[PDB]
This record gives sequence, structure tokens and C-alpha cells, in this order.
Amino acid sequence: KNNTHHFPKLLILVGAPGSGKSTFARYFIRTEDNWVRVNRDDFRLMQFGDSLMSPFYEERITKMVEASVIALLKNRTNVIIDATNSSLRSLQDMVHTYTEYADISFKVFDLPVEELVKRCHVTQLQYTKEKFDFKPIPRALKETSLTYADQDTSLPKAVICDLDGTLSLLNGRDPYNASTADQDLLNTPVAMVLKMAKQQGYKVILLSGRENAYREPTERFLAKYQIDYDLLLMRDTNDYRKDNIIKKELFLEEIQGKYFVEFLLDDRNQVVDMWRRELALPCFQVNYGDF
Amino acid sequence: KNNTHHFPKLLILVGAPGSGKSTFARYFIRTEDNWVRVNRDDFRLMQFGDSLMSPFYEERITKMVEASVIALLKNRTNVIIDATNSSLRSLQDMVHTYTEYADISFKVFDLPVEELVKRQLQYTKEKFDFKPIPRALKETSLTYADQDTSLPKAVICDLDGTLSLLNGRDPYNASTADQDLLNTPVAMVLKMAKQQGYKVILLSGRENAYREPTERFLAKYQIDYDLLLMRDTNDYRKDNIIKKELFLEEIQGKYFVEFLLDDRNQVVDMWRRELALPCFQVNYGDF
Amino acid sequence: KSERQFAEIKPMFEAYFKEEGLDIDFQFTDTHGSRMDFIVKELGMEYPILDIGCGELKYYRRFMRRNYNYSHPYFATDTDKSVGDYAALLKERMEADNLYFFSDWTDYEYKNPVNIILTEVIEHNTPEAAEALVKHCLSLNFHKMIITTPNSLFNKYYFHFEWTPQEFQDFIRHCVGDTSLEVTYCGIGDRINGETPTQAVVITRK
Amino acid sequence: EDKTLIKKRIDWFCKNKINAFSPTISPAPKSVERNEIESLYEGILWFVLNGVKEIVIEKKYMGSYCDIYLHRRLEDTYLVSRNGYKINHLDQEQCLRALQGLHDRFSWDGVELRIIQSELMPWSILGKGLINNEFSAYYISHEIHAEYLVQSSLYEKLQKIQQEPAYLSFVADAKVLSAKELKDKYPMHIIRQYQSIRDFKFLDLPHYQQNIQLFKRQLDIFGKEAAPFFKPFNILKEVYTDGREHFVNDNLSFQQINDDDFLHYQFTDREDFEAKYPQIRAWVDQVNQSDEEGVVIKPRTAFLPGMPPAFKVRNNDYLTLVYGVDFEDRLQEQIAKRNIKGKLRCSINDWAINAKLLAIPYSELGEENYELKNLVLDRILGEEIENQLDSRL
Ligand SMILES: Nc1ncnc2c1ncn2[C@@H]1O[C@H](COP(=O)(O)OP(=O)(O)OP(=O)(O)O)[C@@H](O)[C@H]1O
Ligand SMILES: Nc1ncnc2c1ncn2[C@@H]1O[C@H](COP(=O)(O)OP(=O)(O)OP(=O)(O)O)[C@@H](O)[C@H]1O
Ligand SMILES: Nc1ncnc2c1ncn2[C@@H]1O[C@H](COP(=O)(O)OP(=O)(O)OP(=O)(O)O)[C@@H](O)[C@H]1O
Ligand SMILES: Nc1ncnc2c1ncn2[C@@H]1O[C@H](CSCC[C@H](N)C(=O)O)[C@@H](O)[C@H]1O
Ligand SMILES: [Mg+2]
Ligand SMILES: [Mg+2]
Ligand SMILES: [Mg+2]
Repeated sequence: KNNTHHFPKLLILVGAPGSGKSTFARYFIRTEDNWVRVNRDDFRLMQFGDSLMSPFYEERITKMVEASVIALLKNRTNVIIDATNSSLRSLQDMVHTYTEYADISFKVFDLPVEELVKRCHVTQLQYTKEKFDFKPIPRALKETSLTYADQDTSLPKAVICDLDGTLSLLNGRDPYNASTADQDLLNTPVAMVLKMAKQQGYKVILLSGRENAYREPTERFLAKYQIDYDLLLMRDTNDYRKDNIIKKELFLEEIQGKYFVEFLLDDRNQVVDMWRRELALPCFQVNYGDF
Repeated sequence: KNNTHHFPKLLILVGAPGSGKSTFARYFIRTEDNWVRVNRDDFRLMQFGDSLMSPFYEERITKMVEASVIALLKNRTNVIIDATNSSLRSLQDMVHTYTEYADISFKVFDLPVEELVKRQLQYTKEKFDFKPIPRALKETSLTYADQDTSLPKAVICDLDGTLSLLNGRDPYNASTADQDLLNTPVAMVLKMAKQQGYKVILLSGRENAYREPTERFLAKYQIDYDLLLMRDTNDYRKDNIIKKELFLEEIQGKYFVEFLLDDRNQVVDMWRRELALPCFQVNYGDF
Repeated sequence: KSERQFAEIKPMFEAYFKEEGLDIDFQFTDTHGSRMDFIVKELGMEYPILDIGCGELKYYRRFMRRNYNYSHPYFATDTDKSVGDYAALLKERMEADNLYFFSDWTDYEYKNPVNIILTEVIEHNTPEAAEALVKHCLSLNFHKMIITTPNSLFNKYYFHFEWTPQEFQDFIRHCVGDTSLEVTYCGIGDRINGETPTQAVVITRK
Repeated sequence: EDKTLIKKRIDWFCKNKINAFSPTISPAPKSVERNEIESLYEGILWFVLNGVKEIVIEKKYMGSYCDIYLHRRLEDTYLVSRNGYKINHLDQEQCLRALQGLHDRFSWDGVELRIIQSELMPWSILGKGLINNEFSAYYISHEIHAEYLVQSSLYEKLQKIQQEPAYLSFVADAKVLSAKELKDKYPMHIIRQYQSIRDFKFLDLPHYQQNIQLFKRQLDIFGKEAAPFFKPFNILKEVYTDGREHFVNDNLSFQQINDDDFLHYQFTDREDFEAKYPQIRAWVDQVNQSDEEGVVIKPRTAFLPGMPPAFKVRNNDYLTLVYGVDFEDRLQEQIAKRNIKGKLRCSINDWAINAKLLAIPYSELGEENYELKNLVLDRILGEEIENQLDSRL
């Protein structure tokens, strides 16, 4: 080390109603330099209402709060956050959700209940059981501990390639109508992997989210660009379930336990997540997904 | 094919202050099922702002309006927007930014200014036409940069998070990098890489100071490599720009890049959207 | 109100009806669902199913809070414009993710094997277009098909058409004719001197 | 509240061009003082205490709330109910016939509609069967029961036992010793019998009958059938052909839209009333002897902010239809369980919504007026909530 390196800050205001956290913040964002406030209550005011809502709404408000904080923290904007939360399951969670993006800090607002209900309510004390110790928590990463899955190394070496948008760019084509798929263009770098792949003992298995009905226009595309493959695995005709569901079935039924997958090449996120997160397998992501 | 897929609905309420859009959306939320409001004004209020602020706040607000809308659409949730803009196309950005994500609908609240100030003018004024757009897509090919296909064909590979698993090391103190771990499938790529006419080139953010413990890690796992470009010791600036530089000095126009294995986002973007090179991204890297 | 409670009263009511000259086997669940139970049990959860004739009741049941892990998709069809529109409203992502609803039979393309449900249907709407629908279904690549209709002999006991068994049995015979199906019959619901209120066939392809 | 089916209802309120809903009405506040459960006095005094200088007194009619949408073309008028619905299951001929009383009292040059709130008469035009199933059934039961008690030797034998020395011995040495012993009165054998007697509710049989008969008499007046007619009482607003509208805001409109029926009009401001109360009470008691449900009191101008639209005073005779045959007797106990608030809380909201509704111009009603739709649902909630009240007020 030796070096200076700084990340934005997330300042979590922790405390009860009336305890003066929104007042501090109004002063704070007005005098400090690069700060944005995020209030949960202000959010559920776009949806019209007083500050408790449907477990539908509150789950959606969470989805938004988190997105925004991350959105900003990513932008190197400091974020103060008005935790009406106050618990521990909240706090520890809050910390999990955030620290990796920025340096967390805390500011408590304790205040005698005799004084607290004099900010005019509903006479209700909260879970203030001075826990956790509110020591600042610098940014932490957690994950360079990559651990795959214990696949039988007796089974024959094999790689796995997505077709749509990984070995075969659409070039305008309709995503769901892969009949016109012999016009498709080659993502040569992936093509080049599959080449050198089969130069070592590697079985090359094509696994695709195309209707099986479009098998023929596919085999055309493949032999047109001279792709040397072992299996061609395709989605059942009239299936239409999500990609990762039908690909995973395909994986477990066929590939699984019959081969030893050395890695996978794919494009869209939904699928990459499944491969990595559910099946615990190395998968390289070739372009950008987020379809 | 005929399955058809169904996407969330984003509904822009176009009108000018007083119209009726926020009163519609009030009824529209309480009566419809899966719908959330996203109003730019309530975000200002979150910063303690009357209306209109520093271009700073305005810009940072925007970054979290798009955040909160996309975050919702991806949770498959219909989203309504009180477009307090409706400008001579401030609508098109709004449409270009989202159409990737949802079926876009409009509902213009037109009202004569004599009635509109039941509390001046507001120009219509357009060839816009409010046709409900489906979902979009695009990014329909890859502009892989014209490369001199005569230079020795070679591949490029990050160390940290790609080939070298930290196993909980200090990512800034690479002195112990020799007791680090191998991401075998990444290494398996470099193995077959060599055996084909490829020069394997390494390229790191490790300051040169920690080169000994690097070369040891490589020898230990018997990694076969041709170059090893690193960070100038005590350079300490953005990981991203260092590699960018090293490339344009050492590798650019001196080899032929077939692809790059990398891990951290900041970098993968640089490869794909600045230098227009192919870049396979092993595993997740959000920092 | 309880199954256990029902267990103690059952023999009593049953014995009472013997002396009146009636063997009755009383059942707690109610003909419907007494039936829907039988179907779910019989088919199983290992093939995707084809739900011919549906307000949605059979679909929810195939999902039961993930308790039955339904891996496949779910094919469902119906003529009622009502049902179709309700099927639509479910593709406003009130779940129904693996629901393909189709109206024209030339829209069912799935070339893979399927388990089939002819809920009530072959009477309580169409008549001898039954010969049609049942014969069309038999051509489909299926594993197991279940058909249910009223017993008509059961009408004695209450207060479109309706076949007796034998009437029904003939219908099935003259739809399989000569193909290598295996076919077994049985009844569902309260039984009185042999007759239940709904008839059943379990057709399995050898 | 089911959203997919409230969405339904609201669309109808819009489709049908309805321009107003309705108030609930709270009874007059207690008078533990005068033992009148709905106090003519304490209900007028409540108003002067809150700023009325002029109030009006209308007879309260026994029918069903019906907003009349009088069009100049009498042929195309319609009737909306207590809540948001059109009434069209009446003889729209026979109805229009009764409405011409009202129609011919006006001048419709340049006036195209006149929204008038009235009582559709009589009770059984929509309420019969609720009359048959509930009310006449309560009556008959009690009347049958009373026949039995009178014809039957029952009450007699009980009274004879209640005299014997075996009993009484029991009721004394048991009023003083507590569930004891055992009460070696043969088990339980006696402890049952003599305990069940004594705890038997005797009834002043004649008084039980007189009570039953008052119920009958009342039910006979209001509850008998039934050639449709109207008792109009307030003009909500007048709608001109020339676009413009006139928000009436006057309950005294009354003496114009029908009802040459005696109302009255007093200026009781700042307790020169009390000396004014004896005349208003003197006439209302003429009204009650005169076979009516009771009386309603309203601020002379229909809408006042933060106010209820009215107070009702149902006489005690009529109230025996509401409470048992024995309201007369257990008068005090129920003055106690009573709280005019809650009603009054809703009674102000309903009216105050109703006026922001009436506020929307006739031309604008529809499914594209989301201010309409908001006010409605708001009003609809008010229903869902107000219905959960005592439901005897
Ligand atoms: N030191 C103080 N002295 C007097 N009044 C104060 C002080 N601090 C805050 N207040 C007042 O107390 C009231 C509540 O404060 P504030 O709005 O900060 O509550 P809060 O903690 O944000 O509650 P919520 O969770 O509802 O946002 C405000 O009206 C504020 O003006
Ligand atoms: N159709 C309508 N008829 C009558 N009044 C209406 C109607 N629509 C809205 N209003 C009233 O107009 C007032 C302000 O309108 P509204 O709140 O809808 O403006 P807005 O669309 O929110 O504009 P902005 O959000 O840009 O400020 C509110 O008091 C509301 O009750
Ligand atoms: N002169 C009048 N002015 C206003 N309302 C009257 C008049 N005469 C009769 N009514 C009726 O009396 C109603 C309230 O009295 P009543 O107790 O008979 O009905 P209700 O069932 O209590 O109505 P709610 O339960 O909605 O209060 C009014 O809604 C109206 O229908
Ligand atoms: N030829 C046909 N094709 C598709 N549906 C048919 C049909 N003939 C009759 N039907 C349908 O069969 C249905 C039976 S109702 C289904 C019963 C069962 N309780 C369940 O919920 O599943 C009706 O809705 C009717 O429209
Ligand atoms: Mg793909
Ligand atoms: Mg890296
Ligand atoms: Mg009445």
C-alpha cells in the first residue's frame, strides 16, 4: 500500500421520529459540498400517502431507494440517508447492501421520550438498545474468493457456447424469429475460442435458446462459417419459458454428469447469472447483455 | 414465432403545470394494480428544494430518476411519470433512455390557459404524435475496430480477479500475491492460447514493486507468458487509465489482439467501448 | 367441519343406508376436487400438461405453493372468449409465466409428450364434437390422458346430454378403435350401488 | 373495497352523468337532561353555538332519498338513489306522472336541468319486503307470543309456585349464601327448577300488547302501499341552457319546489332563543300527533364549511320501529349506549364532498374528469366507513 484512495461516503442517520435527523440533514446538505439526501418517506409521497404503505409499495420503495443510492455512490456523490428504519436487522442489512460502494458513517439522534413527543403523533418508543457500536466502516469487497463446483474430472473436457448474440450476432434480425438465421454474422473472437478449443481434446457443445423449429437455418449458419461442434442443444418447440429456465433444464438433462465443463461463453445477463450463481460454473461474458 | 413476450408499461403524463396529470395519477394509482409513481418534483423536495435547483442537484436528481424507473421496470413493474418538462422534445431522451425496457404510453393533458390558471401560456407545439411504442433493443452488431491482421496474433489477460484469485488478500498490497490462488479455467484458456500461435501477454494494476511475488505466482502454477506489463511503482492513479496507456504504448499496432480476459467493470468498459476490442469478462466485477 | 370428525360419522351414515337397501361409500371432498385430486395423483408432475377446457382452477392446483415442483410449461386451451381474456389478464404478469394459452388448435406446436386433461368438457358444452376433440387429442404425442363425464345413472340421487357407462365406454372404444393404447375405467365421488357421479378413463400409450 | 369492481362502480357514476352523492344524517345530540334520545332542543342549540343566525324546519319524510334530475323535456329526467345509483325499476311512466307536480311549478326558458333532492314515496316503493321480511315478522312474532301468554295458563301456574313455601325458602337462603355447600336442595333437581322460575321474565301483558300495537300502528302508517309520489325538499342546483349554472345553496328553496307543506323559519341567534324554543317545540308536537316520522333541522343556507347538513329528530313513537317494542320502557339504558358522534363526523364529510361534487359543472361529468373520479372514490370510502356505524341512526 502506502497509497491514498478514497470512495464516496454514505452517512446513515439513525434514530426515532422527532429526534432531529431531517433537521441536521437540511443544514448539512446546505453547508457541505457534494451531497444528496435520500428519504424513504419522501419516496412514498410520490405514491400518495401517509408514511406506512402496502407491503407491495414498501418493497417497491426499497427497490428505488437502493437503486438511487447505488446510482449516486457510483457517481462519486456522497449520500446522506434518513433511516426511519432503526433496528439491527435493518442496519446490518443496510450495511450489507451498501458497503462495497462507499465508506459508511453513522450519526445517532438520541432524545428522552418526555421531550421526544413534544415535537408537535403516536406514543411509541422504538428499539433503541445501543447495540452494534456505531463505529465507521470503510469500504469492503468480500469476493475474490472464487469457488466453482466439484465436477467429476473423469468425464471428458468440454466447453459450452451460446449462439444468439455470442457466436452469432443478429445484425438486425428479429430476436424471436430465428428463421432468417443463416444470414447472421460471426463474432470471430468467440469463433476463435471454439477453434482452439477443439484443437485440444475439448468437445464443443452449442447450447441455444432458439426454438428447435429453427434448427435447420442454424446448422446452415454453422457449416457456412465452418464451425466444428459436437452437440447442438435447442429449446423445445412451443416452449417459450425464460432463457435460463430452458437452458438450465437443457444443461441438467444433457451436458450434466456426461461432460466436464471447462467454461461457458454467453451474452445476456439473466443467463450468465444462472450459470455462475446457480450452477457454480465458470462462464465468460462475451459482450454486454442486459436484454 | 408466435409466443409474443409481455413487457412492463411506462406511461408519460405530458402536460403543463395545472393540467391535471398529478390528479389523474392519484386516481390511477389507487384504482390500478401494479403501478408506481416517479415524480421529479418529489426528488427536489428530498433535497429540501422549492422548485428548480443548482444544475448540480438537477443533474444528480436525474441520475436517480432513471435509476428508480429502470430498477422498477426490471422488477417488472409498471411505472408512471409526471413529466414536469414536456418540452420541445425533452420527451425523446425520456423515450430513448427507456424504450429498451418497457412499452411506452402517453397521456397528454391539454387545457386552454384561461382555465389552466384556475390557480400565462404554455406552447404545445409539435410534430411529435403520441404513438404507443413497443419495447426496443438494438446494439445489433459489434464495431470491432479495423486491426492490422499481420502482427503476431496474441491475447491479453488481467491478473487480479481474472487469473489471480486474491483469496482475501489486500488488493493494494500485492506483496503476498505468490500465495494467491489460480482461476483454473482462465488459466486453461491461456494454456490452449499458446498452443495455437498466440502470444500470451499479461497486464496488471499491480505496481512494479510487487513484481517478484507476481512472477513467483506464475512460475508456481507454471503459467507460460511472453510479456508482463505493470503499473509504474507509486503511480497510484485510476486503474482504468493505466491499462489504456500501457496498451497504446506496448501492445497497440505491435501485436494483433484476438480478445482480452478481464474482470473489473471499469476496465472491461474501457476495452469494449473505448478501444473497440473484444473482451470476455470472466466473473463479476462491480468496483 | 373436519376430516377426523367426518371419520366417526361415516360408518354411521353408511350403516343407516344399508338397512334402506343401499351400499353407499360417503366421501368428504366434493365430487369436483374429489375428482381434481384423482387427476393430480394420476398424471403426476413429470410431464407438461394440456388443460383442455379451463377457467383456471386446474392450473393453480398444479402449482401448489411450489409444494409440487412443476418444472414444465403448462398448455391450456378453451373456446370461451371469457376464459381467453382471463388468460390474457394473467399475462399482465400476475404470474402465469409458463402459461401458454391457445385458441386455434393449429397454434399448439409443442412436438414433445404431454399429459392431458379433459376436465368435464365432453358434455357440459359440445356434443359429439366430442368424437372430434377426443380423437384429435389421441393423435397428439401424449403419455396419459384423463377424461371425465357425468354418470347419468347417478341422476336418480339428485333433486347438455349425459351418458351412462357403456354409453361412455363405447365412445372411448370408437375413438381408439385399434391403436395400441391401454385403457382403464373407474369412478369418482360418492358411490351408491356401484355408481359414482363422474366417470373416468385413464388412457396410456404403450 | 375491491379495486377491479370499484373501478366498475365509479365508471357508472360517470357514465350516468350523476353530479352529487349524499350526506348521511346524524340524529340530534342527546338530552340526558330531557330524556329525549334525539333532542329537538340540544340539536338546535348545537347550531347557534356554531354560528347559525337563521335555521329552517322541514318535516322529515318516510321514503327513500332520491335526487331528481329534472330536465325541461320531462320525458328524459332520471332518479339517482341514496348512494351513487340510478333507480330504473319503477314504472317510468307512473313516475313521470308524479313528477309533473314538480315540473309545472317552474319556468324552463333557458333552463335545461334542475337537480332537486327529494323523498320518493312511500316507504314500500323500494322498501316493501324489507317491510315484509323483517318488520312485519318482528311484529307478528311478538304479537303471536303475546297471544300465547294471554290464552295460556302459563303465567298463572308460575305465580302460584312463586308463592309456595318450598320456593322462597330457596330464593332467600341462596341470595345470601354464594354457590355454596352444596345447596343441599336436591341436586340439581331443585336448584335448577326454582332457579329457572324467578329468573323467568314476566311481562305486563296488557302493556306488552299496547306496545306491540303501537308498533303495528306505526307500521300501518308509513309501511302501507303505495302509488309513487314525491316530496321534494331542496334544490341542489339549476343548470341553464346557456352553459352557466347556479349553485342554489339554500334550503329555503323548499317552499318553491313543491311542499306547500308547512315548514318554518326562525332567526334564533345568540340565546334570545330559549325564549324562542317554546314555539318551535309547540308546532313540532303538532307534527308528531299528526302521524309523521319526525322533523329535520338545517342551517338556512345548505352548505357551511366544517358543518353537518342537518340533524334529525325521530319521535319516540316512530323509534319503536327502530328499537324493539320496549323502547318506551328501557328509554334510559339506550340514551346511554348512544353517541351522536361518528355520524356527525361522517355527516360533515359526506356533505362537504357532496358540494365539491356539485361544484363540478354538468357539462364536465364523464370518465375523463379525474377530479370527479377522485371525489367519488373518496365519497365511496366514506360509505364503507360510515356503514360500520350503529346503523340505527
Ligand atoms: N435542537 C432542537 N431544538 C428544538 N427543536 C428541534 C431541534 N431539532 C429539531 N427540532 C424540531 O423537531 C421537529 C422534528 O425534527 P425532524 O424533522 O428532524 O424529525 P425527524 O427525525 O426527521 O423525524 P422523521 O423520521 O419524521 O423525518 C422539527 O419541527 C424541528 O424543527
Ligand atoms: N378534471 C378536473 N376537474 C376539476 N378540478 C381538477 C381536475 N383535475 C385537477 N383538478 C384540480 O386542479 C388542482 C391542481 O391540478 P393538479 O394537481 O392535477 O395539477 P398537476 O397536474 O399536478 O400539475 P403539476 O404536477 O405540473 O403541478 C387540484 O386542486 C385538483 O383538485
Ligand atoms: N326534509 C328532509 N330533508 C332531508 N332528508 C330527508 C327529509 N325527509 C326525509 N329525509 C330522508 O331522511 C334520511 C335520513 O333519515 P333516516 O334515518 O330516515 O334514513 P337513514 O337510513 O338514516 O339514512 P342514512 O343511514 O344514510 O343516514 C335522508 O337521507 C333522507 O333520505
Ligand atoms: N371444443 C372445445 N375446445 C376448448 N374448450 C372447450 C371445448 N368444448 C367445451 N370446452 C370448454 O370446457 C370447459 C369446461 S369448464 C372446466 C371444468 C373444471 N372445473 C375446470 O375448471 O377446469 C368450458 O369452459 C368450455 O368452454
Ligand atoms: Mg444470447
Ligand atoms: Mg482485475
Ligand atoms: Mg326515512
